[PDB]
Amino acid sequence: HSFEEVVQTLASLATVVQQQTIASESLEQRITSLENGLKPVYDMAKTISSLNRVCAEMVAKYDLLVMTTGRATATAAATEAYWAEHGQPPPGPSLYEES
Amino acid sequence: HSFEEVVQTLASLATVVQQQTIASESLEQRITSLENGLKPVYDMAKTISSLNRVCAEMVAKYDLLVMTTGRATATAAATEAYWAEHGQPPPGPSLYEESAIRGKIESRDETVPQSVREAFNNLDSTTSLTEENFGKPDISAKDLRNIMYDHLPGFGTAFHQLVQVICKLGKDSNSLDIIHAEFQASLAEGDSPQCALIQITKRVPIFQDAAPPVIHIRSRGDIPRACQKSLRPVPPSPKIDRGWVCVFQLQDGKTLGLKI
Amino acid sequence: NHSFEEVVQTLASLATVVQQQTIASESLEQRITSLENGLKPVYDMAKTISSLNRVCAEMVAKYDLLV
Amino acid sequence: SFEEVVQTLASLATVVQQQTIASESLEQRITSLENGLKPVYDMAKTISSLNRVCAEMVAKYDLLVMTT
Amino acid sequence: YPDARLSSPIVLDQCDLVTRACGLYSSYSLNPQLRNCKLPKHIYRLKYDVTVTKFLSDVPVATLPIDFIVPILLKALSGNGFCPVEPRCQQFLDEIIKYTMQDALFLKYYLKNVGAQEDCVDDHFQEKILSSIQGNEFLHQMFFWYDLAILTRRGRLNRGNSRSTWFVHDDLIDILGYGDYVFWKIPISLLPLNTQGIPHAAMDWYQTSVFKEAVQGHTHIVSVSTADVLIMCKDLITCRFNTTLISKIAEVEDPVCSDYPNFKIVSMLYQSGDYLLSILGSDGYKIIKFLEPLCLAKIQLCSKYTERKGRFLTQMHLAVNHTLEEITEIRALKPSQAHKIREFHRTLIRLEMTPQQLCELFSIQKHWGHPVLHSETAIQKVKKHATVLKALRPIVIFETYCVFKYSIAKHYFDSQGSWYSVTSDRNLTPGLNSYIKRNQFPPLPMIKELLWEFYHLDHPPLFSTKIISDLSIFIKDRATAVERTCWDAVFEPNVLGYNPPHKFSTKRVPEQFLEQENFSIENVLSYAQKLEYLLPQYRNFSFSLKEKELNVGRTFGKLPYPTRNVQTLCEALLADGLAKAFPSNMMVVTEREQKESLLHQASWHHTSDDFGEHATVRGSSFVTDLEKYNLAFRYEFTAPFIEYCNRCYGVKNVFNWMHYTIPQCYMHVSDYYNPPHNLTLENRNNPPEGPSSYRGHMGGIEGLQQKLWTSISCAQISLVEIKTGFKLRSAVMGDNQCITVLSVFPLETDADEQEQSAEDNAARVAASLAKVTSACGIFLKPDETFVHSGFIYFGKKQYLNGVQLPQSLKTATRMAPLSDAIFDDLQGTLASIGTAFERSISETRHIFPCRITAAFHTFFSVRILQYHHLGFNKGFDLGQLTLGKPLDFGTISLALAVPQVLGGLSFLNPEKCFYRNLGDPVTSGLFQLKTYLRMIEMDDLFLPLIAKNPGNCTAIDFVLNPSGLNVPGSQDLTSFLRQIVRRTITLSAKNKLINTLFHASADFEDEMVCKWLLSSTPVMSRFAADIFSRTPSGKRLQILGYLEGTRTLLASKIINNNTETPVLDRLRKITLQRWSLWFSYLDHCDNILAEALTQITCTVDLAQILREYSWAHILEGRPLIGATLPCMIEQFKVVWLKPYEQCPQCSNAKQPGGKPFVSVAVKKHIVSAWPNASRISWTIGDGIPYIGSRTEDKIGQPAIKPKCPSAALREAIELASRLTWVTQGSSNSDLLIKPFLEARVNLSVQEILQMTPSHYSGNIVHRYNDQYSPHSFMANRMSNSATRLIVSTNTLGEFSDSNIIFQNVINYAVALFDIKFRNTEATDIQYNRAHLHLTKCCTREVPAQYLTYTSTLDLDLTRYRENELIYDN
Ligand SMILES: [Zn+2]
Repeated sequence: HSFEEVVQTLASLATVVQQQTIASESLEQRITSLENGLKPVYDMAKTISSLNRVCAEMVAKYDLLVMTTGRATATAAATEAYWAEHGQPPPGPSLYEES
Repeated sequence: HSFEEVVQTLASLATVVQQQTIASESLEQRITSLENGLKPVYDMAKTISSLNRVCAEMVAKYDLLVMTTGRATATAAATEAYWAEHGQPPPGPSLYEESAIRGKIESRDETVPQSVREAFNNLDSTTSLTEENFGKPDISAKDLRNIMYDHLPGFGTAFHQLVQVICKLGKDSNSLDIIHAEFQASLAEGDSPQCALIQITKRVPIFQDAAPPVIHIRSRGDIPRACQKSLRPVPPSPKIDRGWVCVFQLQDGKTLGLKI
Repeated sequence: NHSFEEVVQTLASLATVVQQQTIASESLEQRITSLENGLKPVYDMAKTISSLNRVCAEMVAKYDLLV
Repeated sequence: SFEEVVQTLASLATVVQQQTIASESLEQRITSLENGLKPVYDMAKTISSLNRVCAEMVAKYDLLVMTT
Repeated sequence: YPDARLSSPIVLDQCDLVTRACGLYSSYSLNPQLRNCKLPKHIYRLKYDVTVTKFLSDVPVATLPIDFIVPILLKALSGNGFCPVEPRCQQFLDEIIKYTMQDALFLKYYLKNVGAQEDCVDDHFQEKILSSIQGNEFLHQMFFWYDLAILTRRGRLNRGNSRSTWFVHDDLIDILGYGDYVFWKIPISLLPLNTQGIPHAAMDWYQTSVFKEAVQGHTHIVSVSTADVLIMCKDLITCRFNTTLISKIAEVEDPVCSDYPNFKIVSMLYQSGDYLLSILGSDGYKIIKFLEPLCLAKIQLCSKYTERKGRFLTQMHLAVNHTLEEITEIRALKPSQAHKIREFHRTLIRLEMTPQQLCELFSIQKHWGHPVLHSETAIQKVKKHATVLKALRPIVIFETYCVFKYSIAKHYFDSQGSWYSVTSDRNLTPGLNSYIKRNQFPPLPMIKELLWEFYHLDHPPLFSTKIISDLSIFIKDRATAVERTCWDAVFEPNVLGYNPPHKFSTKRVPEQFLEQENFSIENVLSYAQKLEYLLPQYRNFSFSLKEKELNVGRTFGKLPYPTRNVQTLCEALLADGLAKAFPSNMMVVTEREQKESLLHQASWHHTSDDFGEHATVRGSSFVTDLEKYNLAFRYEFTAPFIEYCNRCYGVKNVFNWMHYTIPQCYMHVSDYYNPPHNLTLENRNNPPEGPSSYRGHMGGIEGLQQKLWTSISCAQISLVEIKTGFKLRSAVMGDNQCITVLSVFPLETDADEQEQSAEDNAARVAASLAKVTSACGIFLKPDETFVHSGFIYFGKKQYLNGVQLPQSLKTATRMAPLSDAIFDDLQGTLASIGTAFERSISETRHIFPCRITAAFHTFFSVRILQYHHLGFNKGFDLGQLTLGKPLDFGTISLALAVPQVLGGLSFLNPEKCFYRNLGDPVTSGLFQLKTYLRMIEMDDLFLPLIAKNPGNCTAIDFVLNPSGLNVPGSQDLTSFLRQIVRRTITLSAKNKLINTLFHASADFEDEMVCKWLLSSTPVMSRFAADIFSRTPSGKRLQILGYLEGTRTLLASKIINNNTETPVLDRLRKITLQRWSLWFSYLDHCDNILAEALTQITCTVDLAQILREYSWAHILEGRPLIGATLPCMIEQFKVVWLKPYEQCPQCSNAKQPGGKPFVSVAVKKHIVSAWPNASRISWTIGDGIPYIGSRTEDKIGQPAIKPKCPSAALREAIELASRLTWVTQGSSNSDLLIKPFLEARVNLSVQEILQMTPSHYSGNIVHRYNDQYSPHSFMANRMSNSATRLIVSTNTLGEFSDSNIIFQNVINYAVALFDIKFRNTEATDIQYNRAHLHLTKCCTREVPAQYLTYTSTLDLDLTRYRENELIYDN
């Protein structure tokens, strides 16, 4: 029965060694996940505040804006709409303002 | 022999089990380090809502701005260059800021187009509006004179001279609004225009103890016919509020006045 | 005497292995619970960031054919 | 003696098998963290794009309005 | 066929040619081409006219404008000379006065019989009225001008013969009329003289030295005008006579004080205005235009004075002074003239009148005439501020768009469920997604930070390109614009200088709609969606000058036919789909409104039903002008709104047709006699622009897209309400918008500073609104926008602190013998006069002046039509060719007393003095005729006066006229026109869709369906009429009727191509037959009915017997129900109790069952009174004007709520509901719905039965009586006394179901109480309460009966598988 006991002990040692290798690999994977996960967090967290601030200042400066009309919006919109479907330019003669 | 081998195998198994325990402790330490380090990610979740609000609002505003502005817009340099060709605002809408164009209006050095100037002036003329002075009329000397004239029957009457004197004194003292308000109130009360003018003379503090003006004439032809019956000798100390309305100086030195 | 000592040592080794297995199972359950807690908010934040990103991209693309 | 040895060996084998099964299950559960971590990577790569597009919008804003 | 009234703008451009053919000089036109253009074929032969040559053989070559001479002719012309008209209009004057005096009769007798009368009785009433009528200033001038109008119409009719020339010589003036033109010869001494020695009229065209050698030794001068100034002068004289007579008569009723201004002040105003016009020319209307604002300002000062209440009058005075100063500096007035010219506004300012008198004086505005319009200044006015560069603020536009979307969403949420399933990302609306999750709409107070999120909402196409149910909108007898290919063909080809290469074939709508081979709504959607309005041949947009107005010049646009169809389609879609989220008509008077409801609605900071009580609400208001917005709209502001309107429907490029094609057009005024300047054949395709043309029209056009602009204005007002925390109400009517601000006060603030705070709040709201509107590109006028506290004027009604002000000269002064009523039909003229009298008596508080005027004009119209008819030859007599003997006064007097329902010509029913909607037009007419015959000792004619002879009427007019009689004298000319239109359609119907609707067997199918609809037991005509309109027969009938004037009948080439016989001969024959029908008597009556109607002594029985005998062929033996109703005048009797008195009727022990009655009591609370409380019409009370006696029980809820339905779906649902409800005693109903339903929808029976509500009511007759409200009754009295009375009807007990219209009882009681005490002191009234006791002679118990049907249609309506208002897939 000595041979059977030796074989069983060797098999048990091999199984526990395999379990040790599996645990070490899992630990290495966890360490790698820890290292990779939080590396970009600081940069994006820092940029969040800057992007919020620039959006806020753009909103604030939107109010102090004045627009002057011109005699080309209607013809341009009509030309774009006529090009959107059956994309041939509108028939002649030319419209009011062409540019 | 067999017992020694069994003891050695048991010792080896115990050592490997201890190594397994050490590895498990290391794995648990790594897991708890990950859990501890993941906390800031959880904590920074609340900052996204304000960012979303602001970004969505800005996107909506500028999307509407580009929707309402045609494909032909021309950049700022394009408008500045095209302003060098007469006034001629460029075709297609253009964008400014209120402060920039306002400061550019006075600086008459780059020939801002006229039409832009009148458009901006018309737009900005409505800023200075409040609950007061919204529809408040303006009053001058001539307008008040005509308004008072239209209420007095007849022509050439001394009441016209009184109206002229009141208008001149109000123009000098800058008190026309008070006079007009009091006149309107007296008329709305139910008094005649003559009574209203008498109340204006009596009530307004400026007219209290004032020397009547002197008008130089040469004979009876200058004064209207309706005033012929209201000539009296000038007292040593005439009073404008006592009924005396004006004093006429004759070419030979005679002084006469009119009383109501 | 030797047989009793060997039996006691084997029983102690089995008990230690059982305790280690229980500790590993507890750690696994804790990790699963932490993952369950953390799965949702990051997903929602990613969805929001993607939505705002595409909306801003299309708005800037609309602005692009103006200059 | 022999029966006790056989019983102890059988118990050790069963405990070893249970430990291996538990370790395999734990490793299988651990190997699922990539799916959880992937959205974090996506957020990291999209935040830069959002910042870039916002900067482009801000830069394009100055090209239209003349300002001071 | 010339018309008798003004219907065109006054333009004198063509006269420049006429004076060129006679060797004269006159510079009317500003176009130099007319100076040197070839004369037409006509108006050139005047060289060979002997009469014209003799007329102008002693006058200077130089002439004078007609602008300065109209006031001279209005005074220097009177009837004393010789006129070619043989029967003079003044010859039959005594009979007119006799007929008028016969109405201080029975009218008064009717009032006394009813029980109204008047406490103060004066013997001197006939002679005073006679002297007032005889002693009128404008009496003979009116007759003379009517003679002139008759002569000029007769001359204008021919305009191609030798009979077109007429001559009149009256003392100082000579008039020569020739073919649309009039020459006036007047003395020179009458003209005012300029300080340089020349007339004021001659300084516009001639220099001082030039107009001194042309006159030399001459004493008379000649002016030339068209035959339209004469009609204007005739209308002016008629209006002046009417108002003077009304004002004079009003003094007889109430000597102490009347509601009309005066008859002497108005004369001075007329003289001052005439002098001002004669001095200043046509440029002097800028001062006449100030009569209305000055009157409004004077009315504003008739209440408690406030420091800013007098700003209106001051600003108006400043404006009129500046205008008078500006237009007189160039003119060289004498020092004496410069003093007299300032008498119009000087008189207007110094007026001391009650608010009622000023409100009445407000109406006299167009009594001086209208200016002369030019095609140059009219377009210069619109060009100057329609191409103006603007500055805009994007933030205000964004906020307005967000409020627009919010309002649409709120309206959708409020009705038919909740929300609309937003198909948008929830992360882009952080704060609105929670509300959708909880399915609750956000409250108003907290909508300030989530406004921008509304930009991100998305939804399906809520509305549908459907739900049009009227083809009359696509054929409306209007005119369109010619195509771009032939745009200069509308100009006369002699002033142009060349013959246009292209000539159009048609210009009217009705003859173009019938030729539209490919019609249908989807065709129009396809045409608009493909941008087909941008084609080179669809860009004309001509202009047209506006009608009678005092402005310098106003115009409306005309588009080619397909673009007009697109515009009409868009208006129809926006009318009911959109524009319902923004209610325009919101007339509210805060004074006569309940405190609790007002406080609940006025709580801005939420807690509508939870806020603390005891908080009075005081409201202020201000008025803005919405018309001026039209030209101030730009694409950069309206683009998002138009795009959202497109997206809410299934359309793509439909709602932005206008802004895409208007700038591409060439703007010009399409007037015949002046083309645009410098137009030759070479520059025809690319014409140049000048003083009357331009290219880049960037703004809007009035009338086009009005609904969208109103919605945008409402959105702006809502934005203002959101910005500042006040409660705002908006109302829009015509060119006016009224904004009301509600303040809410915490009490303990008396009434002195409360009104000041309310006015300040209104002022700050106005300032904020002005800022917002200016930021949007539209500028308000701070010097023309005014703030009021209790005086609100709007559209048709004006109130002063809750007291209504009379306005009756608007309609009473428009009465005239002559009106355009299709071939001068007498019935149309009499009906117009009657309805004008009814509308006038609806306002004010006097009764006799308006009726006296109507009685005066009726006989005059009868005589004019009898002797001078334009449709017949000259010298004809309609009263001799019919009777065979001369027609006397008695015949007219007897014929004018029979009501039109029974076949007479009486339209002035005295019962209209109490209420305007009669329960039965037959019983009331019988009662009126019986009373009139009872007044005179000639009562033995009632029987041989109403029997008459039934006519041959088919079963198609009984459905059209349910409550009517089958007599040939009570019919109008509608059937004639309908038959003519049907024949015209049959001859030419290449529309390819009308042809399917109008097939060969249309008429016979209509006859069968109408026969089946009246084949029940008992027969009910009202139900048949109500159900007939939803069938294709109703669609055909509504398409058939589009003829409205007697100019399309004769001048239309499509109608007159039928050959056969001319329409004029048929018109003459039918006119002669109709005239023979009246005035004949004892010739169209039978004897069987007369003997069958003996000893009835009951009006209801008489009416029922008359209805039964008539329509005998239609109803063989089946009874008729639900048409006969009693006359309430004959139903109740008054006792007029006094405080310490008992009713004798109620004091007779009430033995058998009791004495039912209605009680009326007078309140004592006054609330407000302006100017005093002497008259009840000047005061108000607690309020209420009743609520309702539980109305009725409503049952039925649809099993499934449909989505946005189609046009035919609702009609099918109502068909199913009515057919199910009317018949319930049989199971055959399912067999009756199917034939009707199969022609409207693709759905089958038993699938719509769950859609229709389970309606179930009682009697069914009462439901069709008042519950369905075929015509809501209202009343003909001002809503002032009704607020100071308590009406109790519960004392009726068992309610005499009942045969009583309870709505009319309140009106009868209130009107009787008002008429009884209208000229007496309030404290001198000796009567406390009134009892209205019913008589047991005209009250019956109506049983509950249902309708039964034996047969079924058995018609194949499946053939209607086409588009339009018929079956849809
Ligand atoms: Zn009684």
